[PDB]
Amino acid sequence: DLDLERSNRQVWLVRLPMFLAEKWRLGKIRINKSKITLLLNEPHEYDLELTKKVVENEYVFTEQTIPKKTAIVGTVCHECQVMPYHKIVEQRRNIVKLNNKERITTLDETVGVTMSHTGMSMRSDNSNFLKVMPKKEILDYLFKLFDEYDYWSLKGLKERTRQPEAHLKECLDKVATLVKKGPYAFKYT
Amino acid sequence: HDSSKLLWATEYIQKKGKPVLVNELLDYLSMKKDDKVIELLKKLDRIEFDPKKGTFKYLTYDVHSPSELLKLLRSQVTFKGISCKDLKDGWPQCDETINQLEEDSKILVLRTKKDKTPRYVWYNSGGNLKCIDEEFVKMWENVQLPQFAELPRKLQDLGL
Repeated sequence: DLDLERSNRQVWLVRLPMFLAEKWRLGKIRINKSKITLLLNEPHEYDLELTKKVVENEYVFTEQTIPKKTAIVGTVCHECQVMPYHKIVEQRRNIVKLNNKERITTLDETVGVTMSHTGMSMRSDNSNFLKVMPKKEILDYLFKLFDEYDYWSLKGLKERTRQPEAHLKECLDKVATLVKKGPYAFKYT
Repeated sequence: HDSSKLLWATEYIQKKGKPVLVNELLDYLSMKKDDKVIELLKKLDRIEFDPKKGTFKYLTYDVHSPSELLKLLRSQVTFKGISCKDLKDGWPQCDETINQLEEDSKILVLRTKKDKTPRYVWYNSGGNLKCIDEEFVKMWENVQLPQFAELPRKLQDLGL
């Protein structure tokens, strides 16, 4: 249900410097009739150039196959760009060219301690990581499991009855037939 | 369940190994006094039930004589074949009769003399031929046949 609200709204696009833009992440624009500036709050004033006068085929929309809620804002009216105590800003721009990284630290110890911690040091573990019957009663219980379901694997029966497995195998080789193939493979019925 | 009483009754009458009275069978099983077990026993053809008094017969195979063995062999030509279990359960110690049934009267394959010998039940004519000396067999395997059409030419030169 996309609906255009107005589009009649006129918006101006601005390419700001990084410190003031990240600061915006209020002032008063002074329109001087073909030169306009900006008086921020205490602080600098900024001349904004008429970057592109005619700016058609450019608009602004917002969002509230998968259709989503779409709303139209307004047309772009003028392409602009903010231009800039400037010595402090120039010094900050010279100052940003001083980024460095930390160098490799040299362990200054007596070596024998670190070399002792290298190979065998008689110290293991210290950290958890990648450490990971009567036949008649058994027959009656097997017939109860058959009452629950006729088809069961022998291993599953060994995991349900919980007892010595030899006696259970002997109890399965008397009253139940072992199917080896088909969908009920390796199962007594 | 009553089915465990049915299979337990059949395994018990197989432990007996001889026909007994139905009432005596119900008395030997103590608490198994159900008639549905008797009816399911009448429906079972594995243990034949004779309506005269109490008689329970056991089939795999009624073969217990060498003649019946020969007939059961003749009923397997151009088909398949059974195993050892049915014969050794129908008649105790069949391997003795196999050793007594000389020259293709009862064949088998001796595999291992420690695992009851997995047997075999087929028939032919002679099959013995152990009079052939081992030296003649060794001289028979050392002959390398000339492959392709060299053999018919080598036999036409000798006159055969």
